[PDB]
Amino acid sequence: MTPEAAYQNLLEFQRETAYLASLGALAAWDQRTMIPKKGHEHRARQMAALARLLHQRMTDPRIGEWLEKVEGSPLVQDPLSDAAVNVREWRQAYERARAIPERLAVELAQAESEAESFWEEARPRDDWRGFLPYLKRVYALTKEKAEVLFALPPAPGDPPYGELYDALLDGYEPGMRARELLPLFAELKEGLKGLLDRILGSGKRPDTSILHRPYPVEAQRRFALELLSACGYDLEAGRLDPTAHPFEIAIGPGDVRITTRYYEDFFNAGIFGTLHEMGHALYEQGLPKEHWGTPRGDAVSLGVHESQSRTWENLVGRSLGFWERFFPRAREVFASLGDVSLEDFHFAVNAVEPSLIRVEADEVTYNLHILVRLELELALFRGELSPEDLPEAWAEKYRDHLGVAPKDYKDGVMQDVHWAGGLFGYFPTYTLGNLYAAQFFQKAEAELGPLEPRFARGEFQPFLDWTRARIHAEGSRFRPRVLVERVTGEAPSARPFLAYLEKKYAALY
Amino acid sequence: MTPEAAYQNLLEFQRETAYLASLGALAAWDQRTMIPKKGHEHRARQMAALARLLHQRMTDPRIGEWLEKVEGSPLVQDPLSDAAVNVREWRQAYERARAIPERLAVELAQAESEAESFWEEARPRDDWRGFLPYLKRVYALTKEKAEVLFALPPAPGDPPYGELYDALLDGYEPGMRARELLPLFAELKEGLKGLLDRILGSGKRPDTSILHRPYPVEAQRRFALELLSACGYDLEAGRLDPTAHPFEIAIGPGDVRITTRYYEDFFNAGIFGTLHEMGHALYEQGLPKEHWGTPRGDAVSLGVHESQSRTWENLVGRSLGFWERFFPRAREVFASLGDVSLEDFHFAVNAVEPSLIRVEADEVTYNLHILVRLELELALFRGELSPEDLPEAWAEKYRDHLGVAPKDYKDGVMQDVHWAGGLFGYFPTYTLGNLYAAQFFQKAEAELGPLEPRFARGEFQPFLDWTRARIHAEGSRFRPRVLVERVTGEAPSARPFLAYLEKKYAALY
Repeated sequence: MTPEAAYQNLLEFQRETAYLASLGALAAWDQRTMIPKKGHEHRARQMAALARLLHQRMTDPRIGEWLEKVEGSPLVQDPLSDAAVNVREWRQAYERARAIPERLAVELAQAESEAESFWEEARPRDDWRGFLPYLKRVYALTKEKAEVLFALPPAPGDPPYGELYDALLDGYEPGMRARELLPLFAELKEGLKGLLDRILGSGKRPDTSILHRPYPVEAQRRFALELLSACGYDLEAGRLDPTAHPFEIAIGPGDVRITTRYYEDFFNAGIFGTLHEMGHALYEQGLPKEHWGTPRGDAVSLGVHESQSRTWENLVGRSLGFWERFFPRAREVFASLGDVSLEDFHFAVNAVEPSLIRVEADEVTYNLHILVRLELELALFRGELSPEDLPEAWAEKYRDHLGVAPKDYKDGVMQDVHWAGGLFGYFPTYTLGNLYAAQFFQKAEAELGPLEPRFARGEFQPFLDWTRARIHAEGSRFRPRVLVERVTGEAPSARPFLAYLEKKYAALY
Repeated sequence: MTPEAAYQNLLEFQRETAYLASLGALAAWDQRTMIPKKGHEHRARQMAALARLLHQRMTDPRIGEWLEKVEGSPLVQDPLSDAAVNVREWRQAYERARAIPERLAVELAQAESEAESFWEEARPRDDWRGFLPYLKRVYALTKEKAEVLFALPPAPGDPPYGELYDALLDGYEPGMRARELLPLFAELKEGLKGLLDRILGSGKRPDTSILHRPYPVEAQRRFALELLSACGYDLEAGRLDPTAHPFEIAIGPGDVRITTRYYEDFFNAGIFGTLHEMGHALYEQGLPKEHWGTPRGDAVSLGVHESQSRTWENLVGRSLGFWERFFPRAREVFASLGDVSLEDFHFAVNAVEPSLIRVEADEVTYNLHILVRLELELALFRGELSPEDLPEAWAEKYRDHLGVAPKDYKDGVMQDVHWAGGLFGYFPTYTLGNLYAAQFFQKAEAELGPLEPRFARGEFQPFLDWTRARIHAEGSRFRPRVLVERVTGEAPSARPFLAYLEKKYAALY
């Protein structure tokens, strides 16, 4: 067959798999939003049937046959062309999938699912003892998956693996290596320590009490919907619904949904939860629709995805400019803000404090939470730490990095579900998101001029369009590291982030 | 390979397909309820992607190999066994799937998707000239499907096909033929004609104006939810959502959903729409969960399904006892009813009047609407009527059967989406439903004693449990006609229904 014919069959086959996965995405969305209480068991079974189908498709030998027919042909001479990008990414995903033995894939998936299930009820019981076995099983299998992927060559163009852990990192942040991460965190950790010194020793203290007053949930929903359309989220191609844990899911072109958790006596959850998810949504809604279902039209990495969510949640959402625009409106919507000034409110929503729970941590201490997890993970995969000693290491790490230590498993080593889910080499992407968010922003202001005054006028479209043309439109055409460098002109760094934190908090504390 | 092993592989493979198909059900539910405005084009492509996959599974030659091993074996010696039931039905579905060319199924699915889309826009418009081309395509492809299935022997034990049309009827009502339908309709036509006359010459007149007063939609929802739980609908295994066209869909065990459509100025639609879909849902919630994804656990036919919906909407929902029980509540929820008596309200929701719109038709005239469609469909497939001459035939048919005819297309041949969706040989099942409902209800009262008093007390579980044990639990163990006879002891007849109507309206009018 001709290369064009092989490419088309590969294109059709691969998009068919994506359409099929998107039905799973809809089911996943439904499960966290509308599914009836007694429909969970059936849902799990639907997902498992789908998972088996998708796994079969992702390892179908024909993929390799067609690829070989296209690779090396004139269709992909230009590595930047849509065809070469798709073929290159398809080959890598194909190789990664086939590298993992059947039983390994089956065991790992089952272990994660079971660990997650037991964890859901174990954490509230502070039952580490009962949970450990499930965790070790997931860990042992993950280490095995990593050893297999580590013995194999990286993706063409990517740097060699420096250690087995890089094989896991690579899966979530294509091309990232521990030797590149470590120095970024070193810079970040030092800067955050210097800043926390100033803040903790400051006489100024925000009045967070204002954020815990009454905020009618139906009102929060209305306010959220207004901020959503104001920022540029297309409600004709998405929707906002309440859920236990906020998330964003893209079903397909013209259908990207977001959710948030509202608390009647906590303003932040519902509102910033919305802006956070909206950031992910804007990225998905910005991807080239004509390329949906192919690598060219896919988001490039978790780090870049998190840079878009943090950008709108924090760089935009907690900025003074943003609130000069929306604070008066919030004053009209929420009675609890009657005797509150813009200054007090803006200070309160940016309150800093070392705490125990990562998901609730403020901008400044947040990444210290990630550093803890990263160091623990490295020690694990380097054979320096045992799963049995996680609790002790965790408490000591927290005390050392945040100045506060857990008093139980519940709010300590058992707070996140990630490890139960087999998500190792995942946590660092959150930090990468914050660092990239600031780098992109610095470049955006240099080309568009200060954004604050525009936000103050409700002018978010110029900035949004910018992220579309420079980031969203590119899909997975470039490795995340290369994308950051092409847009900002500099390789990833922690400085723009630190510079951003310093300015904003120097003014607050 | 022993016959047991064959049956085991078949069961597992067929249920897997069931699970995958249920993802499509969730997509169809979402498409009519939560989908964003711009997500429709993607959803249609998702449906087509799933269809391609399912077709492959449904025609997998392994199904034939396994079926041959099990047929004639000890596993199916007992015709009423779970195994025999499933094997019999799987062979029939397998032969059907293989008979219909993949290209016809695809083209037909596309012709319907397009015909429906253009329709819902061409109906509000009196555009029949624009819709006709789309209808003719769907019709042409539907006739081809009929011809393919018609050239094949019917399912074993079923009577032979008497004409092309029966091949279509069989798909919705396994075993039903125009042969048995006509005598039922002639009977029905004779009975309805006379009752409508008595009602017209009647000096009693219902105050329908009451139903057109204001009825806050939120109050309507809260009221609907009360009726649902009070009747036995498990809201923890389902949900109620607004939609453009009320329907019900079973996602899986523990997840059966319904929808309705409220009109601020019209009581009936939202309330009786809810009860109607509930009857469908009660059936699904009553099917044997252990046999889900298996013929043995599937609903038997649209007629039996519709008998359940009309049972709760009318037989229960529009009865005197039902309202003696809930009118006081209604009186309390809606101010418009503040000055209304139970007798007047009950008379109102049972008002009879020949009209043009089928879905708005009353108990007595409703089936005449179905008669018109059947005669037309028979004329079309018998080659005695051309789709271009449907408007004229529609008018004539209506005047003769109902005494009133459409003056346009909007409220004429274009009122139902059915023909655009390719639902031919479907309408007759609505009448079987009303007939079966009357027959089922009769046996029920005989064995349970007068139900009016129980309904008056809100005691519906006994009647519901009866339907579960006698109808829902059987799944598709028996052909629909046999199911009716085994439960009621009588063959399908229009007399129990006519007896029901004559007794009810002789009292009202």
